[PDB]
Amino acid sequence: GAPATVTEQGEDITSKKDRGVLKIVKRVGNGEETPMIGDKVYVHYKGKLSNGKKFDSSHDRNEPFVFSLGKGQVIKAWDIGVATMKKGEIAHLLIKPEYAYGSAGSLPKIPSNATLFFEIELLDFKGE
Ligand SMILES: COc1cc2cc(c1OC)OC[C@H](C)Cn1cc(nn1)CCCOC(=O)[C@@H]1CCCCN1C(=O)[C@H]2C1CCCCC1
Repeated sequence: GAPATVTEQGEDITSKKDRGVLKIVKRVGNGEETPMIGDKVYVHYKGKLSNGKKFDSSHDRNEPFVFSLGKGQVIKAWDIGVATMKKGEIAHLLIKPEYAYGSAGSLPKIPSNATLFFEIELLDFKGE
């Protein structure tokens, strides 16, 4: 599946080069700019536990998910991953627990030491 493909092909976009956050670009975006810390960011996403016991999709709300980048309002993997993305880009992220919910997890929704996958489409980003 797409998770395995990210294991196999994904670029390690972590600073420590610990394979914590792996990325494949599925559709290239537009322009040169990627978002800065503080930018308001609009996305569509689908997320799941790597083994598929919980699935979550902004498409089910029929509206974008919006967050301020780099403020830790989302898991670290997103702050790192969305920061690499161009407007219009769709990317797959595979995320080790250290960059998601860790040893503690987020029970009952997310177990301890969970690996997460997401598909993310960066719709837009605008200055603070
Ligand atoms: C740990 O709790 C959650 C995790 C996740 C989604 C959660 C959630 O309950 C707060 O709610 C789903 C709800 C319908 C819409 N939504 C998203 C968020 N807040 N409300 C953002 C919450 C923080 O989530 C994240 O940082 C990441 C990246 C942004 C998108 C949501 N994220 C998730 O971790 C998801 C989980 C993905 C794997 C499958 C289970 C949900």
